[PDB]
Formats: sequence, structure tokens, C-alpha cells
Amino acid sequence: MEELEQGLLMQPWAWLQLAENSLLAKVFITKQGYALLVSDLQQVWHEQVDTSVVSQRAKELNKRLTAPPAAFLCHLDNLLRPLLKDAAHPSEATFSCDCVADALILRVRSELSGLPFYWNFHCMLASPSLVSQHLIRPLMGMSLALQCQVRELATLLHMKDLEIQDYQESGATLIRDRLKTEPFEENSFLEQFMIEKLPEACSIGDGKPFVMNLQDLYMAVTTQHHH
Amino acid sequence: MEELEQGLLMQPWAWLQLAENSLLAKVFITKQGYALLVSDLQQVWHEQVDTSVVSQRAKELNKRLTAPPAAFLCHLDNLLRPLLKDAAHPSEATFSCDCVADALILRVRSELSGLPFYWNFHCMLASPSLVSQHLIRPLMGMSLALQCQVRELATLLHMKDLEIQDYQESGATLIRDRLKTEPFEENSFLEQFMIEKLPEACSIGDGKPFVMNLQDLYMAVTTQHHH
Amino acid sequence: MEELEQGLLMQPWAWLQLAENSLLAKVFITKQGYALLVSDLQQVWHEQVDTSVVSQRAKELNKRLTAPPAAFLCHLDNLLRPLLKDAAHPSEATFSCDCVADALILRVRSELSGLPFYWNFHCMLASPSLVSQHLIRPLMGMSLALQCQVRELATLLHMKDLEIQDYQESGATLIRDRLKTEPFEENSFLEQFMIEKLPEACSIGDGKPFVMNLQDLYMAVTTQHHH
Amino acid sequence: MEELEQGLLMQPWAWLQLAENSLLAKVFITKQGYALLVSDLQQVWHEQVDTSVVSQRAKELNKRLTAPPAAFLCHLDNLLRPLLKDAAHPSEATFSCDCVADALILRVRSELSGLPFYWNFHCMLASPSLVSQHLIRPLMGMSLALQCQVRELATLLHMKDLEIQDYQESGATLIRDRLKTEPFEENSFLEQFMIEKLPEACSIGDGKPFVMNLQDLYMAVTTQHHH
Amino acid sequence: MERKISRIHLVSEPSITHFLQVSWEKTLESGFVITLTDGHSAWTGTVSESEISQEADDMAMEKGKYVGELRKALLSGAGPADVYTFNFSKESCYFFFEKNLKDVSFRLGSFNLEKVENPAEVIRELICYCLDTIAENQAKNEHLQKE
Amino acid sequence: MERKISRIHLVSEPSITHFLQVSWEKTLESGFVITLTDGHSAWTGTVSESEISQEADDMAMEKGKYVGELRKALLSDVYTFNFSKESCYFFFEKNLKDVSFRLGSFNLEKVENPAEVIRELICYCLDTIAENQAKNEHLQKENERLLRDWND
Amino acid sequence: MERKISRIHLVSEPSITHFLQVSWEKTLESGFVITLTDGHSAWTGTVSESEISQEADDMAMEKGKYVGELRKALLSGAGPADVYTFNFSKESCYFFFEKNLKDVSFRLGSFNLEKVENPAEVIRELICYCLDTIAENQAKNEHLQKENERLLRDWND
Amino acid sequence: MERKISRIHLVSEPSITHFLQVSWEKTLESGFVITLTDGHSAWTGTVSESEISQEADDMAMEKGKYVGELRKALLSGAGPADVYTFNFSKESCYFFFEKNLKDVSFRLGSFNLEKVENPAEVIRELICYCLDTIAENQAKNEHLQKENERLLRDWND
Repeated sequence: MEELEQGLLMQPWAWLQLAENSLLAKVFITKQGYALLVSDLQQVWHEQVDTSVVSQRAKELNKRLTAPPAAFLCHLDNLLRPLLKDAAHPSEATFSCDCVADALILRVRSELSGLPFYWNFHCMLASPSLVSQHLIRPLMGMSLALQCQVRELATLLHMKDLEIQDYQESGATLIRDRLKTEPFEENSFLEQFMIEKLPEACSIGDGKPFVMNLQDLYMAVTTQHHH
Repeated sequence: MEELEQGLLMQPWAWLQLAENSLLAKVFITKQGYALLVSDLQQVWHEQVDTSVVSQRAKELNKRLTAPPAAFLCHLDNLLRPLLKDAAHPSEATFSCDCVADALILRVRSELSGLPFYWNFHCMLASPSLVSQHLIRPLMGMSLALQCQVRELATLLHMKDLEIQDYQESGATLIRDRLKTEPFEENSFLEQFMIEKLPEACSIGDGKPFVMNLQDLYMAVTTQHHH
Repeated sequence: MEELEQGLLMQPWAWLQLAENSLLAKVFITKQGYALLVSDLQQVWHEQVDTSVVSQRAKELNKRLTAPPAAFLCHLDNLLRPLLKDAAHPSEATFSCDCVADALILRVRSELSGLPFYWNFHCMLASPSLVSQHLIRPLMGMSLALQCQVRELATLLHMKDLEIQDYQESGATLIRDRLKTEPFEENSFLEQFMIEKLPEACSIGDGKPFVMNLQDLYMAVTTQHHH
Repeated sequence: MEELEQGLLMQPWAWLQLAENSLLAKVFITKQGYALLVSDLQQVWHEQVDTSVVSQRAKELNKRLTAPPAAFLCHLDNLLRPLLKDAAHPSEATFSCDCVADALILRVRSELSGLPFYWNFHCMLASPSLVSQHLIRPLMGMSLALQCQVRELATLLHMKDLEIQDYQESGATLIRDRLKTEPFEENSFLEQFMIEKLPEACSIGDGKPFVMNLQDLYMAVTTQHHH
Repeated sequence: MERKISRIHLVSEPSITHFLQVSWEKTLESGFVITLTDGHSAWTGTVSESEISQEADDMAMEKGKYVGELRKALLSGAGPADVYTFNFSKESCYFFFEKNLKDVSFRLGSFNLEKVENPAEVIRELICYCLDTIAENQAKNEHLQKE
Repeated sequence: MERKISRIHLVSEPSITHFLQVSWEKTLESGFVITLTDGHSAWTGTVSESEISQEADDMAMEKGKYVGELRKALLSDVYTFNFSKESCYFFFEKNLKDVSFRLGSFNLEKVENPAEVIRELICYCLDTIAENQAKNEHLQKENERLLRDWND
Repeated sequence: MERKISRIHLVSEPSITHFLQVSWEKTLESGFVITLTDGHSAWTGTVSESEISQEADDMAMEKGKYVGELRKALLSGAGPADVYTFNFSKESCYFFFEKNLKDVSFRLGSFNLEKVENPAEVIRELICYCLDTIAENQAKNEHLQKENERLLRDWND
Repeated sequence: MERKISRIHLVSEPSITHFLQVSWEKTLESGFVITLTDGHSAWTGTVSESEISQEADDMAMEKGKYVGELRKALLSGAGPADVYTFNFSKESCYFFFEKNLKDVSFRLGSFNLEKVENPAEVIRELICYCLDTIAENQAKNEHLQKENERLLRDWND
């Protein structure tokens, strides 16, 4: 069922307030299972699931609950909103995380209608061909795309100075020395940046920045590949 | 052998073309061995050789030879450096690499003083810790960092709008008309960028672009992280 | 035959004995026929007749006698006197009775003109509506009204003690010592009677008292008991 | 039957109040049933029912009800006893007495303890013997006894007359000359009574008198004869 | 058609605490219904118009105090000691009410109701009249209190 | 043993109503006396303490809000009851969109003596309803009389 | 049989020269004959045709690449500043040579050669030879020089 | 020092081409540094201008008639009839070269030469220089050959 994955790509990353840790992931749920991809910037993870295991794992955790194999994912799907949705939440849905040799358990455990709604995540070490299509490749295109964005944008900044010329080359002094801006010298600006902004701009932190101001692009790129 | 690995980070990528497609790589050789790392942007490969393991293959692939352990490494770069920095290395280097069975061997052909020089790089799919440490980790920094350039250039690109507009609104004067620079707006710009230039920009491709016009920043990005 | 009865009503009783018992009888007579009534304090007996019937009896009793019905009755009336109409000779032709059956036979021998003049009284048990017109109702009136004979006396007796005293002051000449009648006390009086006199003042006996006494009154009541 | 009977004798008349001409009556009710007797100054009526007739009759008159016969008596007596002391007294029950053939009923329509009552008195013609023992015989005792009083009062009057005579004549003395109680001459006393007083005093009317201004004597004379 | 239930006691079965219901339009005089339950089996009946007079007269009470003295039993009227002859014959299906007051047994009203086809049905319905109005009186206990 | 009625509805007989009394002693955790009836037969169960503590833990529910839930599932669309006769087990789950789930359920034992049971209930259930009138009219007249007061 | 005597500098006598003669047919790769010495007992060895191919093949080179490579070493055909070490232990009497580089050598070729059966003829054969060739060239140079003019002096006669 | 090796056969022990090397400085009549060998042995000895002048008495004739014969015998002065049977004993280290004549003969020059204990060091010097003597001619022939070829494009340009 390669149907699942297909959607996992578009779905951008996000942040997740884990009980102790914190990792940016992406999940895609359907009526026939889900395909969650998580990572902590040090190593990716992934877990595929189909209706079968869903209901199976269901009673193995939500024993007091007897829910239809397909419907479960449907409800759980609506529960997972502490990412895309408001950064607030998720009520009492404290995400427990533990690691054990390529294994990563995302013991959700929240509330449902006022009852103890449980659910775990058996995400194994993500595969190469996978990481390549979610981090490496896609993201790589971003940096390669942003660079091309700076040049065309900065070069357009040159036209601003070029126009200012005719105004200045003919008296007509500005009305406020305030707006008066120094001529944009691509070489200059680009050398100081690596000594002022970059030092804290490159800071990947824990991936949080990545999600808060890049997905807008990320999605528009990863999708542009299969087209 | 750790002081070795460290340099394998500072080393900027390089796209080495081969008889069988192209392969991205960055090798850092010293005396206690070397540290290779190749990838086709789909899978990564490690390799942490050492003085010992050096002769087990050196004197093992070059019978008639009295080349010491360490010395062997130096004579190696003359065939690598003038080959990894570009594609102007003499045809005296087949470099026909092959791979299968979960592992990758870098078949290196060359010569010294005319005498045939053989040697290979027994690589094996890179481990998680690196798949990111040399890509995911630093690659993301470029994005978060590069974005700051646009966000900062756009502000100084907008700062110019104030200046040029101040003239007309108040002083009211003419110019060359040609340089009828249109006002700026990160939105109006982005959209035009996305639906018209973004694609031809975020082109992962073989990987050549990643270096030929970006590899530079990379070094500065990773360097700001550790040291 | 209202005539007879009416006369029988306003007719005083009388006392006549047989041998072991006497009866109180009130016999009214007239050429138109006779109407008698007798009783022994217990059960009354009445036997009115009509001229016609008279014949037969007078014949069967006085064989060798010959006398018309009317003229006979009168000649028979010579019984009211021997009846002790005023307690006269009770035995000048002894009587006879036999309270046999429901009727009462009253035999009355005689010697009219030295010639044995016999006759019987085929009397029959008297009727209730007849005893309440000859005894009950009429007799009750005597006792109820006689209460006044004592009442009027009480006043007249008390009225004398009043006159007596007017002499006690305007004098005191009491010649006959044994004449000083004690002051009448209507209260104490009526009392002492029902205490010492009554026990033998209401003693009926056989009726003799009723006749030799109340008769003077009885009549007046039985007669006045109409208008 | 003995008790209930001899008792009725020791009962003084009373006369109650019926919608139509009431009848002088006297009812002696015991626990073992009752035995009443009522007359209308013309015909007497006696009915001595017993325990049996009690329940029986009740089951017919008030089938829509139930109550122990023996005790039933007490609750019934309560309605008559009052009217036996004075007709005017709390009637609490409208009587509809009816006579016929030889029997005479006494419809006693009343209400006890909020629970509407109901009862009858299926009486009969008074036997010859009783017609006297309660009227004839005893009544004569009164009329006969009451006489003695009239005689003694007259006697006491004369002895007193002589007293006043011993003073005026012998003692030759005078007084107020007002209260001069003429010389009581019985012969004249009666000739005046039975011609100006007898009427408005001998009339029986509706038995109203016998039960009041005389009733006491009746009981006194009654208890004397028999018991 | 309002109605009122009340705890009762039978002479046949003393312990068995029977309960009566019966409903009516607006006038208890215009005839009505009858229904008794011993916590297992029912017992219903029905009145008629031509019989409303077949009771007040049969006895000795006027039509005025008809249901007057009768509403003091089946309506918890038992005062400080006011009892009321309340008995029903099962196997006979004959009802009767004869005012009991000091050795007396004044007949007032007697019906002929009998067991119902569906017992379990009625008993439950009766419970409803309790669990239904209970929330209503409570809906007024706090309502009117703080209108 | 303060009682409590409230009528439930079984899916085993989607039409014929039922009744489930629950007489608790002060606290609800301590336990109580729950009983099922139908106007003809009865089923009494006794879920005292020690059995309730092992429910929110066996069902993962939090005791902080568990005992409270029981108050809306034993004395009033949410919450459904399913009890089969011969099963002699009062199974009930918390109904909700998509699905629902068990909450404990005791083995309500029947009663060989319906009469007394079906009676005791009505015998006492005549208060919460009728005896409520004693407090109903005390406000139905007192408040409908105060009218002329606020207009003085 | 063309010779090619040239000086060397064995590790044994890194001071004393070491003349090395080399004979063969028309082509060197057909089986040359090297003969070292030092003025006191020499050494002669033989190399079969396929024996050199054995040497070449094991060097990771081709026939030609090795053959020519040999003459550049075992014939001093290399320039002066060139560096080719030739050591010969007097004990085992084993001859070999290596190409010097960044502290790296190569066992291009090597052979063994029995001790000289007699230093006399060997050392003399060399000298006696060097004198014949030097004389053969004299009658040829005294000729070419003389004839250099006899074939240009009177281009008219 | 201006030597001139001479392939010489010893009458004593023929079949052993010795190598007589006369190194004369400038004037040969004054000083005759001589050295001989056979490819294993070695000999030295010097005959100063005095040892030769005196010899003018031995041969009892002016220095002219003497020195002349010298170069003809030692320095190879040719001779269509001039023969010299070099002879000398080793056990005595006495060198003498007589001039063979029809049926007669007689020793001319003599040398009180002495053996040397350094055959290796000696033979090396000879071989080293002898290699150049024959080599210098090869380089001479190469350039002196391409010159006898230019006359081709010149005899008619």
C-alpha cells in the first residue's frame, strides 16, 4: 500500500514536546493505517502500519476499549494536533519517548471523552532511501533554491540603488536623512553576514527553527520533485 | 583515530564524475590513515582506515612495491586532490568504482612515476550518526541560515523603497524612467519566484549544483558549529 | 248500632260476684236492644245485641214464658238494680260465669214476679278499640284530671293556714286545744303518701274500690271526653 | 325472656315524636336484645325481639353495612334514650311509624358516628295480659290511689276549718276579713270542679300529659303491684 | 387524567404490601379506573356513570359525602388512628371499601376489578409516575425558590 | 443505605424499559447496592469497596474522575447497558461516537423473591415523587403569593 | 651480442664503483645476460624470455611498459640526476634494483647470478672488449674526419 | 695523466692478455709512471727522468735512439718489422721489453716495478677510464657521422 507514504512526504515537519526529549516529525493517517516518520536531527525513524496491527495493538493497550480496527486510526488521527495546530495543547497528552537500539517508542497516552486513551508507536530506524527523500534530498534543494533566491532578490535590490541614482545625481535632496540608505554592495553585505548573522542564523538548535519558518518552502519543493 | 574524523567534517563536498554515474565525496587524509565519505544523494558511505589496514590493502594490491605505511597516504592525494577539486586530472586514473551487497568499494586506478598504482576504498553504508552529521545536521543549518539572508535582504530591499518613494511623494521629481523600479513585497516576490523560478533552482539533480555553486557556504556552516 | 254503645260508654260500672271471682260490668239497655260489657281486671268482655236476637234467647230460657222483644228488654232491665247500681242486694238471684273459650258466658237467674225468669249473656271477648274507649283512655283522664282535685285542694288547704295566722296576732283564743291542725306543707304531704299510704291506696283487688268510689267522677269524664 | 319482660314493666311511659301523631312509648333495651312497647291511646303494641332478629333485621335494613348484633344494641339505644327523656331533645332521627293488620313498624332513620344508621321496629298488637299490666290494671291503681289524697286533703281542710271556726265563733275574734276561706264543703268542691275545671284537666290529648305531670306516679304504682 | 397511589394492606396477605393507583379525568365522580399491584401481578378494573349513583344511595349517605369519607384511606387520610376497611378477594376478584369506625362496617364503595393481561407492564409504568414527576417537583423545588 | 433509582435501558430488549436502584453509603467509592428490575423479576448486585479500586486501574481510568463517571452511568445518548438473562452479568460501556468501552460490570445475581423486591422499591419510591409535593406546594403558593409584595 | 657496461653503486660498496655488463641478441626482452663485478670476482646470470614477462606481469605493467622501463634502469640509460638503487649482498649474491621516489621503491625486476667461475677472463673480457671497440671507432673516426673533407674539399673533381 | 693502455702478451705466461698502462706527464723523457694488470693482479712502479737517462748507457746510445724505441714498444709506435716480445717475472717484479730481431734479440728498457695489494681499486680505475675511452669515441662517431651526411643536401642546394 504505497498510498500511505505518498502523503507522508507533503506533510511538513513540526515540533513535539516530549516528556523529556523533543523531535520534529510528520505523520499521515488513513482509514487503512498510517505511516509516521520521526527524527531528532541525529537519526531518522519510521514505522508503517495497516488496519491489522492497529486493532491488534489497540486492545493490547486500550484493553478497556473495544473499538473497530479502522475507526481507531480515525479518532487517534484527530487527537494528534499538538503540531500543525496551535503549539499549545495537547491537554494531558504527554508524549513519552524511550530509545533502544534503532528502536523508538512514542508512547502517546492522552485522554478520550474523559477516559485513559493510550497508544504507542513502534518506529524503527528509518531506511536510507527514505531519509534521502525527506531530509537530505528535499532539504538540500531548499538551500540550493534559497541561494538562487538571494541572488535574484539581492540583485533586485541593486535596481533600487540604480534608480536612487537619477534622483541623487540631480539634487532633489531627500526630505529626511532618515530613509537615506547606504548603497547595497553585494560583496560587502555577504562578508559581514558570515561574521554577524550566520553565527546565530545557522544555529539549528533542535530543529524547532526549521519547522517554524521553512515548511512553507519545504512542501512546495518536495512536491515539485515528483512533477 | 579521532583527530582524523574531525577534519572529515571541515572538508567541503566534491562531485567526482565516474565511468558509472557520479559520486559525491569528501576525503580527509593524514598519516594515521584517511577518512572517506561518498554518496549519490540517495545513500551515504563511510570509511575510517588506519596505518595497519592501509598496508593490508596497499602492499596487497601493489605487490612489487616498497612503500612505507604512512608515506603511502601522501602519494595518494597527488592522485586525489588534483582530482577531487575538479575534473582536470590526467586520464591516468580509471577511478571506476563499483558496489553491491550492502557495501561500496571505491576502485581507484592511477600511476606514480609511470609505475601503475592500484588501491580501493572498502566503504560501507554510512551509519545514522553521520548520515545527518554531514548532511541533515549541517544542511538544515544552511537553510535556517540562508533564509536569514533573504529576510535580511528583503528588509534592506524594502528600506530602499522608503528612500526612492520619499523623493516622488514629497520632492516630486523625474528620473530616467527606465529604472522604474517597482516597489517591493516579500509576498509578490515569493509567488513569482515559486511559480516561475523556484523549480529551476531547487534542482537536486545528480548533485553537481550542490557544490559547484554552494559547497562554499557549507564549510562556513559546519565550522561555526564545532570549533 | 251506635245508639247502644254511646249509652254504654257514659255508663258507670258495678260489682257482682259469682263465687270464686267477681266482675265489673256496665250494662246499657233499651227497647232497641241492650249493650253490655264486663271484665275481671284482666281481660274485658263485650256483647251488644239487637232486638231480633233477644226473642230466641228469652224463648229458650223462659220456656213457659211469653213476652215481645221490646217489652222484654225493659222487664229485663230489672237487673240494673240487682246489679247493685248503688251497692244494693248482691244476692237475690245469684249469678254465674264460665270464662271458657274466647267468649264469656254470664248466667243470671232470677224470680220475676215469683216466676223464675232466667236469661244468659252470650258475651264475647271485647275488642281493643273498645277497651280504650271504656277503660284505658277514659280511666286515664280521671287520674290525670284528679291530679287537680289534689292541686286545687293544696292551694285551698294552704290558703287556710294563711287565714289561721291572721288570728294568731289579732288574737290567740284557742278554745279546743286538740284542734290546732299542723300547717299544711304541700311538699311533705305528697311525700308521706307515696311513703305510707300509697302502698294500700292503689290496691285494686277485684275492682270493688273502683266502683264504690271513682264512679261519681268516672261518668263525668267518660261523658266530657268528647267536646 | 323473663328479664327483658319484667324490666319493660319497670319502665315509665315517655312518648316520643313522630311526623304524625306520636305514640306514648316505653322501651327497655338490654344487651341480650330488647323488648319495647308503644301505644297511641287506642291500641297497644309489644315486640320482644332477641339476638337473632337483631342481626337478621339489620342485614335487611342496612345490608350495605355490618356490625355485631350483641353490641349493635348500644349504638341503637343512643338514638332513642334521649327522646325518651324529652321529645324535644336531640331527635337525631326522623321516625316513620306505620301500623297495619296487627303489627306496627317504627322506622328509625338516624346516623351514628358520621356513618348513617338504619333500623326498624316490627312491632305487633299487645296481648290481652299486657294491655293491662302496663295500662289498665296499674293505671287504675293511680286513679284509685290519687283519690285517697283528695280525701285526706279534704279531711285536713275540715280539721283546719274547725280551727278557724273555734276562733271566730268560740274565741269570738276578727281579722283582716280578707282571706276568709269559706267553710270547705267537699260536696260543693266537686260540683264545681267537674263543671269548670275537669275538662281542661281530664283531656288526654296526645298522651303528652300522662308522661309528664303524672308519669312519676305510674312508675311508683307499677313497682308496687308486681315488682 | 390525574391519579394518586398509596401504600395498603390486605387481610388475606398481611405482609404483602399492595398498592392502588386509579386515574380519572377531572371529576372522580364521572367514573374512572381501578388498578392494584402486589409487586408481581396486576389487578385493574373500570367504573361507569350509571354506577356513581349505585353507591351513594345503596348505603345511607347523601351524594354530597360520596368520595368525601372515602378519600381518607386510599389517599393517606389515616389521621391519628383513622382506619378504613380495605380488602380485596384474589381468586374472586371482588373489591370492597366499608368505612371502619368503632365495630361498624359502613359500606361505601365496592368494585369488581381483576388481574390484568400484562402485569410486568403496569408495575413499571407506575414506577414512571414516580420517577417522572419526581424530577418535575425538583424542577420547581429550586425554580420557584429562586425564580 | 441511602438508595437511588433512575431507570436504565437494555439493548438486550430495545423497547421494554428497566430500572436500576443503587443504594450507596455516603461515599460512592466505599460501595453501594445496585439492583436491576423490570416489574416482574429482579437482579441484585453488590459492588462495595475493594472492587471499585481495581476498576479505574484495570480500565486505566483515573480514580480522580472515575467514581464521578459512575454517577452518570448508574443514576443519570452516552453510556449504554447490555445485560443478558442467563449471562447474569451486568455489562455496560460508555457509548460515544465511533466506539465505546467497558467500565467494570458486576454479576448481578437474580432474585427468587421478586414480590418483595419489586415492592420495596415502589414502597420507598413514593417519596422522591409524592413526598416532593410537600416541598413543591410550599413554594408553589409561597412564591405565587409574594407577588403583591414587590408591588407595594 | 651487444654489451652495455655501466657504473653502479651497490649498498655493499656504496663508495666503490660496480661495472655491470649486459649482453643480448637483437632485442633486449628476448633474454639478456647481466654480469656485475668490481675488479675482483664478478657475477653472471641468465634471463629466459618468459622469465621477464613473468617479471613485467607481476609489476602490474605490460610487456612494452616493462621492457623499455628496464633499459632505463639496468642500462644507465637514465639521465645523471636520475635515481636507481642497485644493491647486491655479497653473501646471497642476489641482484635487484628499485626506482626511488617519495621514500617509495619498486621491485621492477631482479635476478640471481652465480659467482664468477674465474675473475680473470670476466674482468679481462670487459677491458679487452672496451679496447677493441675504442679502436674500431678510431679507424672509423680517423676515416670520417679525413673523409669529412675528402667528400667536401673538391666537390668539382 | 695522459695514459695509454696497451694490450700485452707475456712470453712467460702467454694466453693471458695483460694490460700495460704507461702514464707519462707532458715530456715522456722525464718520468714514466707505469702500471700493469691481468684482471686479478696488479703492478706499479715509476722510472724517473733519471732511470731513463741512465738507460742511455744500458742501450749505450743517445736519448734519441732510446725514447724512440720506447714509444714503438710501449706507446705502440707501430712497425712493419718492429717487434717486441714483452717478458718479465712476477716473483721478482722485474719488467723488461726486448726488441726481437732476425734470429737475435736484446732487452732494451727495464722497470724495477713492484706489485700492489689493491687489485680491486686498481682494476676499477682502468675499467672506469677504459669505459670512457671507448665511449668518448661512440659520441664522437655519432656527431662525426651526421656531418658526413650534410654533404648530401649541400653538394647540390
